[PDB]
Amino acid sequence: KFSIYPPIPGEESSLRWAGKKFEEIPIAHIKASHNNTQIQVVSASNEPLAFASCGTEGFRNAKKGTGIAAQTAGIAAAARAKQKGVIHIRVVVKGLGPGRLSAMHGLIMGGLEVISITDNTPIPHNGCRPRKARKL
Amino acid sequence: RFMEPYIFGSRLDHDIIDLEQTATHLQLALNFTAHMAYRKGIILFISRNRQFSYLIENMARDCGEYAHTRYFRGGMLTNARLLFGPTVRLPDLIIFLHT
Amino acid sequence: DPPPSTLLKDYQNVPGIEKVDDVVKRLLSLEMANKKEMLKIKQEQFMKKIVANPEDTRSLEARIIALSVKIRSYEEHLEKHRKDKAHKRYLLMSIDQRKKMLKNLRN
Amino acid sequence: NEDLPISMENPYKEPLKKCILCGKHVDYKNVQLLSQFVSPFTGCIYGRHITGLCGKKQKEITKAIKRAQIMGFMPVTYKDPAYLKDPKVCNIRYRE
Amino acid sequence: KNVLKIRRRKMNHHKYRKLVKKT
Amino acid sequence: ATPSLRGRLARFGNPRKPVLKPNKPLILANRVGERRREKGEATCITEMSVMMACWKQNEFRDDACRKEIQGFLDCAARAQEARKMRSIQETLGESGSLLPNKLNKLLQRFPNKPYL
Amino acid sequence: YHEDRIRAKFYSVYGSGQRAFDLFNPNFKSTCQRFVEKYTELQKLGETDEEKLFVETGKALLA
Amino acid sequence: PRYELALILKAMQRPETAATLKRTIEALMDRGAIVRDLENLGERALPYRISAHSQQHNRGGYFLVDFYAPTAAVESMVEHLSRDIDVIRGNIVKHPLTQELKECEGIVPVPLAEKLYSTKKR
Amino acid sequence: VESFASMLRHSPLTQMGPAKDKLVIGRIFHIVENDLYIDFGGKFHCVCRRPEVDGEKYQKGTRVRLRLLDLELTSRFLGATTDTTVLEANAVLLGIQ
Amino acid sequence: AKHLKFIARTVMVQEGNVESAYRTLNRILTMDGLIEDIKHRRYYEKPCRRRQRESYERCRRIYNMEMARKINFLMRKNRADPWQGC
Amino acid sequence: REVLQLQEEVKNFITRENLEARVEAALDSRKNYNWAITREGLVVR
RNA sequence: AAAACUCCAGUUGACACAAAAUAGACUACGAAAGUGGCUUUAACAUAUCUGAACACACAAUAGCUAAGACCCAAACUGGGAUUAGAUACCCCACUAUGCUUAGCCCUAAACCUCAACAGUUCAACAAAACUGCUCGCCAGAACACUACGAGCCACAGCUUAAAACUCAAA
Ligand SMILES: [Mg+2]
Ligand SMILES: [Mg+2]
Ligand SMILES: [Mg+2]
Ligand SMILES: [Mg+2]
Ligand SMILES: [Mg+2]
Ligand SMILES: [Mg+2]
Ligand SMILES: [Mg+2]
Ligand SMILES: [Mg+2]
Ligand SMILES: [Mg+2]
Ligand SMILES: [Mg+2]
Ligand SMILES: [Mg+2]
Ligand SMILES: [Zn+2]
Repeated sequence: KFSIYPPIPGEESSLRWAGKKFEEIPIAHIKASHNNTQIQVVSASNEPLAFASCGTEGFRNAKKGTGIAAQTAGIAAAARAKQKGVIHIRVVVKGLGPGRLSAMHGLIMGGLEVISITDNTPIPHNGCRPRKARKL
Repeated sequence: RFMEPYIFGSRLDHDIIDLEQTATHLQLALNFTAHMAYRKGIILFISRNRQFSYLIENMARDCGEYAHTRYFRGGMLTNARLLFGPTVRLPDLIIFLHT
Repeated sequence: DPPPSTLLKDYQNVPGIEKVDDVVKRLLSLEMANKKEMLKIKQEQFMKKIVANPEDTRSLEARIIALSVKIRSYEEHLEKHRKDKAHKRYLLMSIDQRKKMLKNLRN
Repeated sequence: NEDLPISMENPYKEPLKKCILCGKHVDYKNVQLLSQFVSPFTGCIYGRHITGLCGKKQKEITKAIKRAQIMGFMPVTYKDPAYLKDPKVCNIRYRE
Repeated sequence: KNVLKIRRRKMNHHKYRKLVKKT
Repeated sequence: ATPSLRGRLARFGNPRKPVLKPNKPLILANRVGERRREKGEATCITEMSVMMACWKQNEFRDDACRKEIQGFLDCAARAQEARKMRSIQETLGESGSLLPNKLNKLLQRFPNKPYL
Repeated sequence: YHEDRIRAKFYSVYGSGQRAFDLFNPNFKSTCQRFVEKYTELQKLGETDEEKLFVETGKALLA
Repeated sequence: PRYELALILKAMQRPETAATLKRTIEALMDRGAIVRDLENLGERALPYRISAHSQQHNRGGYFLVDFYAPTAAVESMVEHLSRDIDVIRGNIVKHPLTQELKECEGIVPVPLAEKLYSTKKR
Repeated sequence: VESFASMLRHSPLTQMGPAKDKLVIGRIFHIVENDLYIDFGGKFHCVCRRPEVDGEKYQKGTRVRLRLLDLELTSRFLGATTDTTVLEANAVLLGIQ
Repeated sequence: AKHLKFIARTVMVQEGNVESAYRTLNRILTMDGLIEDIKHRRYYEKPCRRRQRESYERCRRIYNMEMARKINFLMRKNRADPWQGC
Repeated sequence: REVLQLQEEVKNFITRENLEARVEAALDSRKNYNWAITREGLVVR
């Protein structure tokens, strides 16, 4: 038993967490860029609870794009959520850039419980053509 | 390629040798060997199958002849003069059980 | 140019078609079917007109007719599609082939 | 005379393997079948090694899928979650 | 193979271009 | 099934563009490659981080955060142990795949023959 | 050989025999071999052609 | 040639839908068609949201229309469809049943592609 | 007097045909703890191994029953001018006798 | 964007393991081929270069698979020297 | 044969008189094309 | 890391004349250049072969003219870094240009550096070795994708293409 695949918005899945449906549970948007990760927390109706990033917490510069920084950011986000009453979170990932799992970890530490992880990293089906290949 | 005249055919991709042909060849080869033996000639059995090394050695022992079923060093025949003394009698015939 | 309401090269020999429904007739007409059927019809007509033995297509004459038809088709296509260069190329080569055939015939 | 062999049409040859989908007819209207050869998570079309199809068949499937995606019969960035409880044709790890 | 025969040619071409630009 | 190389390489026979243009000749050799490991690892960072945070929160003392520091130390020790264990293991006897040397030996025993 | 087809047919019908094949001793007779022999006995002069012949052979075996 | 019109309507009660159907068919007829059969494929939830012209939709009825028509009319038909309000989209594909399947013998096993390199000791 | 062709015709290896899934009998002639060297007639030997079920019964000389999965085990690889044989048959143990 | 929001490439978690779920997700991505694409779509890989890369890949696959097959064939032949002495 | 088949078909084609009713019928009914293949070569709905 | 941006960033809606994941472990179509989002229409010369460097029709990208579109990319240019210097490599910005329509230009490592058709089973590297037949081309290096002449919607161009001087090599 237990499916990997999520419960659809169509009815009726016999699941709740804190007496709430899957769609009702808030989303924590993690934007893992290559040199900073920003972690928003939002309700099901799209009301923002708590923004927090590696810039907002202390760090500046390349030290934004470490895992530790990401973790810290996540923790901060969790803390902010806690005041407003959240507990369980869906997680949504954007991009790659070390602070991606780290953010999640931070969130967990902060006390929020991870319910699901979905990465909507924008993979353009050939859209804009990116920067020229630099000399490393 | 160079065993196609001696092959009969192939039964489900498994090749079968012409037994008549083998017999014909055998009659020659064995006869030759016998002749060599008669003429006080050194016969040398050779192999590298391992499975049959012991057997070959035994065979060599039983007859007046010899064997070399082990790793063939570089120049047991071409360099003989050095690997043994200067006055060696090389094999006057050789037999491979496994070429 | 053959009329649009004419039957196909396929559904011509068959018997009952002469006294059949109108919709059915329309369905089995050049007007509905694609340009290739029309081309075929044209070829047939040409054969009827000119060649001594229709139902051959191995003799030079028949081949020439076909070539001519193809050329015509190409020309029609190139009325529009004036940037289509492949078709132009096809036309040009095909005309030369036709010319060659004609020469051979003459010889 | 008699007992020599006779050249003969290759017996014990088991008839060649089938696509699974060989006699079948694939339409963009049929989402089910098409859905079956898409990854549930990404909505990406499975390869040939994964799907296990003849080349013609595979091509037919892929074109059909594409048609569905444009003509609005099928989803694109995922495989429809109503069609997960169906026969698994494809050979795939993830989950273990 | 080498890229040694090409290089000379390239150089020559460049020089020619320069000359053209000048004059 | 291995992907075919039927009409792929630019050869005298083909009426095609080459599908592949390989810089090494596709003739599988009598060796297999050497094995690999490790990277910019940085073990036990999470453990470190919590301790650091605790320190920041307090004055800067051991006495306040003695239960986190100890944990961190333990983690470090474990990591150290694990490295040793790893060393003992994958160079001596791999559980699953073979050691490369053994594989090489095997290959040598039944080597590939293009040279006819 | 001409019996090969027959053997193949037998295999298709009746799975590779539960009777174990020897290979060590010469003149071993497998079930397939027996069937083939029966067929030979029947045709020539069975005269009923393939499927019918096969059926007849089967019947004989059963008896 | 035979054709299919993959019609995707609303989602707007029966009578309206019927009217729309009547309209579309009429247009086709005018263009020069012989419509053959009608195949309603339910009102299913649309696999993505699909933007008109002027409203964006989530639910939508599906209909297929089998029809013979002249080659020139198709573009016109398409244009008409584009113009018409209550169609979410109307793509027109030539009928699958036109193409008879070639009878497959099946996948054949491809061997090792051989004699790619010369006999050299290297 | 016999020919060769005739002999071939009425010999067990030709009587059977293809070796794929054919319950055959054959003796074991050599032993190294786990593995069992089994002769089943034919060109090569094969090896299977001692099962848990009556391991102390499979001794040198005894008869065993093989499933037989081909007679020779060969294959040609990327750069090979000839397929590389193993000199073994590949045949799975059913049991004894 | 115009699709439904929580179906594509989501992974549900059981009893708050989380890390495991993440790993699974990663694996899935790898299988699909998305991560690689993302890595490559960071910069524009010019057509010729792309083609070259593809060629390299396909050749590698051909080689590697063959090697694997060979290994499989030859794993039968690790036992012990059965004839030993000699 | 083909012609005959066509003729047979034709009586059931929608014309301007036999239209509204046909439409209504279509609306009422539902054909479905969603057959879904198994691992072996077999169809299921 | 400076600089840049804070009219910024994230979630959510609404949202293209740009570009077309996966399928593609397939190897197709075209004469080559080239061509993998979807639909419809039209549509892929030649029942011998070879054959224009006096023809005609094509010919990536870049480039020219004229008018449109302009997300993203980006020569040039500007700013920041780096360095003894940096007219580069790294960063950021932005333009011609890439796109559309109508004309030009006519070159590529235009290379699968392996001519067309018919047929067969060793210098060395590379993609084994050859027959028949045809056309094209080549005959020391460099001078020289030069000079002069000629033709070209090309005027800094393209195509064709020398000689001297030199050297015992390349
Ligand atoms: Mg190379
Ligand atoms: Mg010619
Ligand atoms: Mg020319
Ligand atoms: Mg611009
Ligand atoms: Mg820009
Ligand atoms: Mg465009
Ligand atoms: Mg151009
Ligand atoms: Mg030219
Ligand atoms: Mg090219
Ligand atoms: Mg060349
Ligand atoms: Mg030529
Ligand atoms: Zn098939």
